[PDB]
Amino acid sequence: TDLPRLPFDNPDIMGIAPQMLALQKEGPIARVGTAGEDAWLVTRYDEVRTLLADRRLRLSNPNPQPSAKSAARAFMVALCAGDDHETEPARHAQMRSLLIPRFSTRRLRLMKTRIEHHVDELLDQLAASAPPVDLHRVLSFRLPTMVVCDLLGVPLADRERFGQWARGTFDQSDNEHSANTFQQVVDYMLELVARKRVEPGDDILSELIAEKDGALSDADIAHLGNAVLLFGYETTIVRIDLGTLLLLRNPVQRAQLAEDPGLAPAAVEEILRLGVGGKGSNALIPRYAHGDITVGETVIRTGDAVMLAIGAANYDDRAFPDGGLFDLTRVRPRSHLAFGHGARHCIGRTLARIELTAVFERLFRRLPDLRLAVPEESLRWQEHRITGGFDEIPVTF
Ligand code: HEM
Ligand SMILES: CC1(C)C[C@H]2C=C(C(=O)O)[C@@H]3COC(=O)[C@]4(CO4)[C@]23C1
Repeated sequence: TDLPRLPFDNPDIMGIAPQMLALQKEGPIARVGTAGEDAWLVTRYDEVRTLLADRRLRLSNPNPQPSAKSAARAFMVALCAGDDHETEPARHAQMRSLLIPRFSTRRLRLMKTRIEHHVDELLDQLAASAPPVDLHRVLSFRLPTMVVCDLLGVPLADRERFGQWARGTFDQSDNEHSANTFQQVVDYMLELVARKRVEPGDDILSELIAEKDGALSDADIAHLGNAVLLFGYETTIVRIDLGTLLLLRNPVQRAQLAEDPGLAPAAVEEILRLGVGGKGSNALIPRYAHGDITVGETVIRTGDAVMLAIGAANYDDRAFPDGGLFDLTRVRPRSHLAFGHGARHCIGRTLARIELTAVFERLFRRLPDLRLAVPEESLRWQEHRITGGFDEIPVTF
C-alpha cells in the first residue's frame, strides 16, 4: 500500500505518466494525494465522460472551510464564475448564454478566411528565414494571438502587450506575480470596454455592450472579455506545439498529411486526443461533489474533490484501439474529451479547431523538411503554469 501522489512523473516529454496508466489498468477511480487536498482520480473514458455530464459534480467548492488555493487557481475559478457555490448556477448559466452567441457561424466563416491567409503569411516568413528558428515564437504564438485580437477588435500589435498575461496570471508558483499580471489584464480590458462604448466595431465587447439594451455593467462585460483573453489563445498555442511535435514523431502520418491536406481535420482530432505534455497536470478537469455519486463500487461523498483525467481517458484503449498510437485513418473514432464535455464544454472549440486545421493543412506541405533543431529531451514543459506549455521549439527546415 502506497498512496499515489499527483503529479506523477513522466519520463517522456509527451503522453500519459506511467503510474496514471497503471491506475487506469486497475480500475476507473482511485484515491490519490495531491499538492493540496486528497482527491478521487478518474482515468477511464466511460467514467470521465459520464461524470463530466453529472450535474452533481461542479467546479465550485461547497465546503464550509475551503482548502487554500494558489492565486492562479483562484483567478481561473473566478473567471469561470465558480468562485461562489451559491451563485454559480445563475452566474455560470449567464456566462454561457452571453458567450456562446459570440461565436456565430457568420463570425467563424469570416475568421476562417482570415486565419487561412494569416497562416500563409506566417509560413512565408518562416520559409524565408535562416534556421535555426523558434517555431513557437514565429508560428504557434502568432496565430492564436492574432485571433484574439480579432475577437476583441484591437490592433494586432496589442498581442505584444498581452501575449504573456495568460502565463503570468496562471503562474501557480508566484502569487504576487499572478495578481500583478491579472491587474494588468483588468486595467487593459476596462480601457477596452470604455473605448468600445463610443467606438464599437464587429467584435465581442461591442456585442456585449449592445446586449439586453445595455443591461450589463462594465465590470460584467470586462469579466467576460478577461475570460476570452486569458482562455482564448494560450491553450491553442500549446496545441500547435504538441501537434507539431506529434507529427514530427510519426513520419508516416506526417507524409500522409503532406500528400493529402484533406486529412487535416482527422489529424487535428488525433492531435487534440494525444496532445498531452510533461506531467500533464493541465489534462485534469477539477471538480467537487455537491452530492454523493457512485462510480463503480466507490462512493464519492458530498464535498470530495475529483480529478477527471481527460488526458488519460483520451489514451484509454477501451475507447480508442491502440490508444497510444497516432493514427489519422481511424474509422469513426469516439469523440475525444480534450475540450471537456457537459455543462462547461469548451466555448471556443469550433474556433480552436478552425485554427488547428488551417495550420496543419499547410505546415508540412509548405515546409517539407521541417524538423527539430534540438533533441526532444531538451524541450521543457512548464509545470508551474496551469496551462503548461513549452517556452520554445527550435526547428530547422
Ligand atoms: C485547443 C485549444 C483549447 C483547448 C484544448 C481548450 C480546452 C478547454 C476545456 C478542457 C474546457 C473545460 C473546463 C472545465 O470543464 O472545467 C474549456 C473551457 C472553456 N474554454 Fe476552451 N480550450 C481551447 C481553446 C479555447 C478558445 C480558443 C476559447 C475562446 C476563444 C476558449 C474558451 C473557453 C471558455 C470560456 C471556457 C469555459 C467554459 C465554462 O466554464 O463554461 N477555449 N476549454
Ligand atoms: C478554462 C481552461 C483554460 C480550459 C482547460 C484546459 C486547460 C489546459 O489545456 O491547460 C486548462 C488547464 O487547467 C484546467 O483546470 C483546465 C482543464 O480544465 C483548463 C482550464
